Amino acid sequence: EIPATVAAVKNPSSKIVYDEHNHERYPPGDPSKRAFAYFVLTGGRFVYA
Amino acid sequence: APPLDFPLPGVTLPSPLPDHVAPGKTIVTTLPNGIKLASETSAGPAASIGLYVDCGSIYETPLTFGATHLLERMAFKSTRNRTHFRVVREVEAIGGNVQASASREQMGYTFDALKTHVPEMVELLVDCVRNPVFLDWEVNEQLLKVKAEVGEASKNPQDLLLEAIHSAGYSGALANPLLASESALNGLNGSILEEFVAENYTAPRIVLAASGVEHEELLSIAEPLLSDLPNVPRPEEPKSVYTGGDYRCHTESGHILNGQRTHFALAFELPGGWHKLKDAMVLTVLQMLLGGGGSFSAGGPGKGMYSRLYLRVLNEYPQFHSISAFNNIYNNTGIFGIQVTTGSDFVSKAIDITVNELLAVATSGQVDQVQLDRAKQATKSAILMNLESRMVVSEDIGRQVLTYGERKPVEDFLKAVDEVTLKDIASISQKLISSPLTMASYGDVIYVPNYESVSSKFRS
Amino acid sequence: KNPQDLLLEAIHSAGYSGALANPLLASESALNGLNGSILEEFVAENYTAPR
Amino acid sequence: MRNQRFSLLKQPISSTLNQHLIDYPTPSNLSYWWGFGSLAGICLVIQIVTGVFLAMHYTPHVDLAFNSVEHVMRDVEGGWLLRYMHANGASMFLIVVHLHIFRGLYHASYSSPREFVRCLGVVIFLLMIVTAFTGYVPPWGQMSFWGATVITSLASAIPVVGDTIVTWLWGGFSVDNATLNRFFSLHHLLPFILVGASLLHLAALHQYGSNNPLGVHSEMDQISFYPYFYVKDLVGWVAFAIFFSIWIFYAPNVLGHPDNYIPANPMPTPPHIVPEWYFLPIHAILRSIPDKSGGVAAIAPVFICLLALPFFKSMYVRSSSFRPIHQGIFWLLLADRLLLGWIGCQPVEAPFVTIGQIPPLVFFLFFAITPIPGRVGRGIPNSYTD
Amino acid sequence: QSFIDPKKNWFAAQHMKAISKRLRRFGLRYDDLYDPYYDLDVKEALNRLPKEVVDARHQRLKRAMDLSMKHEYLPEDLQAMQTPFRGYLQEMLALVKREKAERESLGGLPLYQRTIP
Amino acid sequence: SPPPPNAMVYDRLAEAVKAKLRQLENPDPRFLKYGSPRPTLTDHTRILAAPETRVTTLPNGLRVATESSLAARTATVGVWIDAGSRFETEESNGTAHFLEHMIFKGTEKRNARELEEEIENMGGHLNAYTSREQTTYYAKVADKDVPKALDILADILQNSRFDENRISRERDVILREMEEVEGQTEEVIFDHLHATAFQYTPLGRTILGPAQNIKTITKDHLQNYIQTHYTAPRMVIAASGAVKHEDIVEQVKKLFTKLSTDPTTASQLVAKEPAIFTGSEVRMLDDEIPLAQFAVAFEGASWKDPDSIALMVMQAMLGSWNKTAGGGKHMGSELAQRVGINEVAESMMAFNTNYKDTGLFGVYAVAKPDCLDDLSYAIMYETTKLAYRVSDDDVTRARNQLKSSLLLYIDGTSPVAEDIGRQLLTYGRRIPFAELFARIDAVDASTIKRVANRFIYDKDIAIAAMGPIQRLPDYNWFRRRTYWNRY
Ligand SMILES: CCCCCCCCCCCCCCCCCC(=O)OC[C@H](COP(=O)(O)OCCN)OC(=O)CCCCCCCCCCCCCCCCC
Ligand code: HEM
Ligand code: HEM
Ligand SMILES: [Zn+2]
Repeated sequence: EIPATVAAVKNPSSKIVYDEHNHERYPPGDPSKRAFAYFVLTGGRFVYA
Repeated sequence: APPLDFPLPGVTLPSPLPDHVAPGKTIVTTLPNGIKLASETSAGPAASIGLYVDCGSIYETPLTFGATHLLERMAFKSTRNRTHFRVVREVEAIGGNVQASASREQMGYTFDALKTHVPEMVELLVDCVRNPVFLDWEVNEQLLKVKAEVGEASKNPQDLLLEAIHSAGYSGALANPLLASESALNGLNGSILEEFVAENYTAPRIVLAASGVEHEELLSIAEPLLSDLPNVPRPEEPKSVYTGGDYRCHTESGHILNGQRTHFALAFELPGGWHKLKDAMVLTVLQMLLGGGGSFSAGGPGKGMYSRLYLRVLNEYPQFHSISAFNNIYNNTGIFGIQVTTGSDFVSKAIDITVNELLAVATSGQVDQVQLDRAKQATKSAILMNLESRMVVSEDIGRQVLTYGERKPVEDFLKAVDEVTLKDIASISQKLISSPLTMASYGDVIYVPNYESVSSKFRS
Repeated sequence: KNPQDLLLEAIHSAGYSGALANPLLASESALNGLNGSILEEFVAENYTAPR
Repeated sequence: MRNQRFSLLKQPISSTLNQHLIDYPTPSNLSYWWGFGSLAGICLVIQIVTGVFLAMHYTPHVDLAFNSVEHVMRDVEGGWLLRYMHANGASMFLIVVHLHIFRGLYHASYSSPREFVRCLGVVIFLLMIVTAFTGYVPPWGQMSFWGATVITSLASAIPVVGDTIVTWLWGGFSVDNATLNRFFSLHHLLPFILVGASLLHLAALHQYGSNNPLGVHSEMDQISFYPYFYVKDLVGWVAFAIFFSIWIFYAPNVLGHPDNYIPANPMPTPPHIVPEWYFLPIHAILRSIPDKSGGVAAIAPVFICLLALPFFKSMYVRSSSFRPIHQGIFWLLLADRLLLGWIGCQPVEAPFVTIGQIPPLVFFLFFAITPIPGRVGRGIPNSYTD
Repeated sequence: QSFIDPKKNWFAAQHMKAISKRLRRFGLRYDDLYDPYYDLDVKEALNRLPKEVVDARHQRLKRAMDLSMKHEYLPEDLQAMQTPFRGYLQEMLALVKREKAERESLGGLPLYQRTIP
Repeated sequence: SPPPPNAMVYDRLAEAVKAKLRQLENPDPRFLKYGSPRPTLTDHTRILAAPETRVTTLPNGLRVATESSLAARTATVGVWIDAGSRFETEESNGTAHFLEHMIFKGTEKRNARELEEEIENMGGHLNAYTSREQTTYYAKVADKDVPKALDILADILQNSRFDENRISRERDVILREMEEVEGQTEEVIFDHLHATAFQYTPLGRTILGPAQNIKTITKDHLQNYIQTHYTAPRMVIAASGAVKHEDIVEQVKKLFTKLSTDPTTASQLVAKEPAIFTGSEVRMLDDEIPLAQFAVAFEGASWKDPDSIALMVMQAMLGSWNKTAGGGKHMGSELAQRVGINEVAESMMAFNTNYKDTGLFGVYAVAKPDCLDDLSYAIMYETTKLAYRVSDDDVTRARNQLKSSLLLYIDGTSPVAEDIGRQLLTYGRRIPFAELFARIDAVDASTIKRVANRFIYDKDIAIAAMGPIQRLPDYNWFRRRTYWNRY
């Protein structure tokens, strides 16, 4: 039998499964959330200042 | 700005060309000192200017071995009038490519860009060729590079075998290796290269070839720069007499257990070169008739998968890796042979098959009329499709004006192609077979047959 | 560094074709091919009593 | 080499900080029990700054010390904040270091190749205890005077040299102004030695890397320090700041004895003399013996055992996750150590004598037992094999 | 410059005599005092010179340093066979600096940059 | 007393060095007349004259375009189709490449051997190639053989027939060719990059497809593909060389029949199932390989997006580098100078790909496992300085380079026919060189900064690496390095 680690190199499929035991993903197509990240972080930088 | 599906509003369009444009003619001009200027007009918006010299590998005394490879490598670098920085900056500023090449008989410097930069191209190329200053540290860096290159150049068996053939089969001047040797790589410096260039880059050995330039403008630009070179009688060409020999050398013994294949080749010699045009063209037609194959290629069908070699060898003995015929016409001398790759269990059979095939070609009456007609058509079609690019036409003009002194129109070559018949190829092949055998091998040498016994299988 | 033994081995290679043509000072491929089991089997086969 | 510069963070000027803080490789499964070293570093820095600013308003004399402390609290802008931060940050610093020590005991961090780190840690602990005890005196209350008397006169139990060293230590015949000024100078000096020992401790750890909750080889899966453990340290620091400020602002006297607001009076004795809450285990072990020489020389086995743990050389598995019996012994030792702590603050009669004499026996049976699991379990692969 | 020239000015001559005397004492040339750690152009100029010249420079430096350690000076005869102010480094240094300037004019990046200490 | 300047072995060599350096200094004005290294913008209106492209649309929607030059001696005739591996159905994934391979055997009127011997007896040859969005079948022939070649093309496209034995033989040969391609580890890099950037979309798949799918690629599927995706409006016929437009159009109108008249264009099949860029990584660690290889990609423009010219200029101004190039360490751009001066990489090449409604933009270096940190730092630093501090000389040089490249690549009959066909499928019209120029020199520093701040600054990335990549910075390093806190 072929190694599990080599069957994933010569088979560039595009259907990928992550580990959702901790973090869920947004459905594909949805925008990013960079602005909300800056929004959340400024509220603590104020306090530290 | 609008999307690209909608035309820009404020552009001015120069008028087009007619569907029929009468092609121009090659205008060849020689200066009093022997400098030959040639040019031709073209239709595309691009130009191509070359500079070809008669020097080469054969003009190489044993104290200056390996000089041609560096002369190729030190191509466009620090001149007497500008640095290497400025040269690279100029070339990239106008947006042009630049390249240099060296072979066993003639040097080639090329430079192409758009057609509105012709004076800059001419001036820069003439300066980079006529006034080079060889600086020791740049040459040292190039020497390190070529050391690393030659140390690892054993990944091409084809050219190594061809070099072995050309080294064993000859004895005179033409036996030198175009690729250099570690002795040369530890013997070369700036002074040697400067003296070599000073000795061999005279006036009667230089020709300018352009592809898309009016003759008068190019002449006006290149007259003040090249007319000052002194005139000097050209030294007499060296000589080499064909001498049948044999070559063997096993691969590094760390790569034998991998089942490395067996390689070898055969060869013969032609008294004529390029001055006997009919014989050379017949040899070209014969080479296209034999064809060959690679067992792995995926290119065009028209490559000759219904040629003699492919059908009558590979489809009959599948054990082969690769069969192919090759030739290398020189000035006053030619070469022909066959190179084959197969495992270490079919070797002597391969020699028998290839010698049988050569003798089958030799004997009269063995070639069908369809075969000759197909070879003729393929050869002429290949020539005409080759002549499309501007690079090819500039190189052709330069090489032809070096060899014959005048350009020979394509119609003449086509006429000479049509004159080929069965008796002519028969007689020419008879002349091929009437010469001593050259052989060489590579890979697992311990199985290749002897020279004398195989030689006896042929004629005198 | 020893051209004399090199020439002797070259002579015994070219001038002979049978068993006497085998190499004595080995080459790199066999070296990459050798391990404990090969030497063990060689010794087991060829170190017999009558010899 | 890189014949032209790339980054400021790899230049020679910042090479040390970069290599030991930013790009240093750490295991990727470190938990929240690995933040207390940094947290203790911040506690030490807080102590140093607050002390350098208290020592601008304090006068070391027997007539003036009490009134100068009260002057600080009543007449200087924000001085009450400085005094409360100092007097409670000592307690926070001890709490954090105790948690650090018990982390080290759990996942067996003293074993090879990390015994130099353990030995330097023990030395640091001694310096900490000396500094805190010397600095509890300068306010010059009742407990300051009588604690100094008891503890520093416990050094005449030694044979012939005893009275001489006690009298040389006290600078005279009793605890008076000379002892006060002496202790003030020692208190201002020791924390810089503490800083130096901490830096040496960190270098000794960085020359082999840290352990992990598994106790296995960890060179195949590592991540850098920034930004992956910087943010975890940040979480820890903010929680610690909330806790510290709950102490400072809404209950600043719960962790002290009321008797230190009475100026020192050498004639009357308090009815119940004890030191701070973080010396009570040692104090209970010390009074557990009905003999001066034995009582004083029973502290020495404590430090000898703590300093000789690393040199048993048969145990092969580090983390207590795969060691049930040693894990149970760890929890039972923790309970017994808390019991010593509670006993150290009680009057000496029944039924506290027996309960003060047995827990020392357990506290020493811990350091006696552990090699026996080492041996009995070195041969475990041969019995349970499949 | 005019007054820097020895043959006109009359101090300048005294300055030249003093410097030549001080250099002849230890048997080294004025171009030895340059340092590859100062400029990094001296590094390139010495990296382009032939090997024999750099080797002679190293031997002269070692000789002078041994003399200075021992607190003594070369004998009078070897002080007569001396010749300071016979350069081997100025033209190459000018070439390297001129190439540096010409590269600075046309954009580009420097070929070697000093480390931040 | 001191030795004369020729009496010692080092004095002589010093004197020789000084003599050569004097030989090097004083230049000749007559060689410095026309050249100058400082770039300037030129006016190329005197040479852009070209023969006119004549486009004809038959009443079937089909398009015929030519470029008639009656002086040549050879001609190129081909068919460009608006189809590819993108428009498949997740079950027939490799069908396009399989169909391309098997198209050259059928044609029940003509068995394979007779057809191949015709074309070899004719003197010309025909090739093919497929991609995710454009398939091609074209032939090179001589002037007298154009009607014969066009007849062959029409027959092979319209009357193809498939047989089971040929299917099995093709199946095995394509398994062999799949096993052949996994050894150059660059198309592997780009297949994994295309499969990670566009996961769960059509553009994420591969042209060759699975083996577990080539197992069951039986004939009816090929017939369905032909009858479904080779429709008259979606096809283009192009020709160059010695031809005439009227002759070709009348022969085509007489010959091209029996084509399925499906009223379906590419607009509907791309309007649904769009191409969304996600942003992720794939790390393939081997560590028995001597060299590491990786690519990092932003998102790009489309064909009709008015910013593709700006992206091309940006790619030109982030040019390539290789260890055998003659440029060396004086190579115009900035990333090339860093990579070449510090010997950090083997080779690198800025790339730029356009699709309808999406694209890509990246770097793709090759290096030893010892230099990856410096390489990645230089890459990201220059990529973002693009959006911060672009200069005038760089933009002028990039514009000149792009003009020269785009014209020098159009050389010969086959490149011209390919140009006409692909520009009639992507744009719907062939843009004359004058409009290419007038659009190119209208991209100055301000537009470079604007497009860079639209595409590069603070956006997600996709990475793919292979080899000894244990020393390659993690995702967060790359992601944070796409903006600067200094400004
Ligand atoms: C309160 C009064 C205290 C007075 C002192 C009391 C001391 C009691 C200590 C009892 C514990 C026993 C100590 C024995 C030390 C040496 C034992 C040992 O095993 O050393 C050997 C070992 C390497 O030898 P090895 O390779 O194992 O043998 C080869 C055989 N072919 O060596 C090693 O593995 C190297 C380990 C080095 C780490 C330990 C270094 C000493 C501890 C550092 C603390 C000192 C720092 C103080 C700083 C301030 C100084 C004032
Ligand atoms: C001022 C006092 C102390 C400071 C500043 C300090 C600081 C640190 C730091 C920063 C680390 C590494 C980071 C971490 O693992 O959390 C560490 C590790 C360690 N410390 Fe301390 N510590 C102190 C006291 C002690 C004491 C008293 C002991 C033991 C009696 C000790 C034993 C250890 C051990 C065993 C480690 C090993 C860490 C590991 O196993 O990964 N430390 N210390
Ligand atoms: C340079 C470092 C330090 C200086 C200058 C300093 C200064 C002082 C001063 C002046 C006092 C008397 C003021 C008062 O008691 O209210 C004091 C008390 C005290 N110090 Fe420090 N200190 C330093 C570090 C430390 C450290 C590191 C610790 C503990 C680890 C510590 C523990 C104490 C304690 C417990 C008190 C008792 C205060 C009370 O209980 O009321 N000090 N310090
Ligand atoms: Zn294919």
